[PDB]
Amino acid sequence: GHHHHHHHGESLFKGPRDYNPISSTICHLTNESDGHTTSLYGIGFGPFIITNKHLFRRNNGTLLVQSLHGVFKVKNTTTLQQHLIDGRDMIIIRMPKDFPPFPQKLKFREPQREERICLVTTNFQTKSMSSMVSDTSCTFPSSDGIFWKHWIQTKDGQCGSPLVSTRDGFIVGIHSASNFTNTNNYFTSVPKNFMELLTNQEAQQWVSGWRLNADSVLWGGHKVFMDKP
Amino acid sequence: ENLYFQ
Amino acid sequence: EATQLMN
Repeated sequence: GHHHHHHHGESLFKGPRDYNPISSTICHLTNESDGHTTSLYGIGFGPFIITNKHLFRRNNGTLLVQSLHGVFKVKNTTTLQQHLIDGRDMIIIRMPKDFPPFPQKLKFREPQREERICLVTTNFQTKSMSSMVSDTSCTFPSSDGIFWKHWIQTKDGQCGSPLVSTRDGFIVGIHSASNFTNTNNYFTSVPKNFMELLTNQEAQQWVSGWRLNADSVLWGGHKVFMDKP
Repeated sequence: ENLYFQ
Repeated sequence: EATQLMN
């Protein structure tokens, strides 16, 4: 809608960016437990998969993990080591040694007010998984900065997908939720010093068997329900 | 506002 | 088909 004028060459929108290094690390996760099944996405980094804490509403079954290297199944989710991100819908799963690790080239940082972001995903139904990038939205913190607002259309099942800065290609958060009318979307922001956490074992606090115990939670100033209506 | 995990 | 990890 905007016709530019009185510009500098540097004022133009950023040119093509290769999002394949990010999409090639995305995994599709299915936690099947107690008659329920929850599916959403995660981001691989080394031996870790970064995903939504609500994946673990339940923790008493199996975890199917679809990635670039194929499909792997964790027989008992309670054996998985987990690192919780305090007060955010984010958790890090440490995969067992027999799961092929991911590279460690991705960069994560806290989002910046008003910056332009896009949502990146991977299509697994195609024989060969294919990378997907959405149109661009600006972003702002909702409250204390735990959840950030975004205006990218997302379908059910895309939680965990990375929100990426078109400015520097860094991942600034993961998709988490919407209001009841699907008119405002929210992602969970990457916390401060996240790169330190991913690369310094002293900073990690691993537990196993952890789950949520309710159908709604109060994070970042919002009450969030597990299911809509 | 109230939100729901998607 | 899914590779069953060791658990």
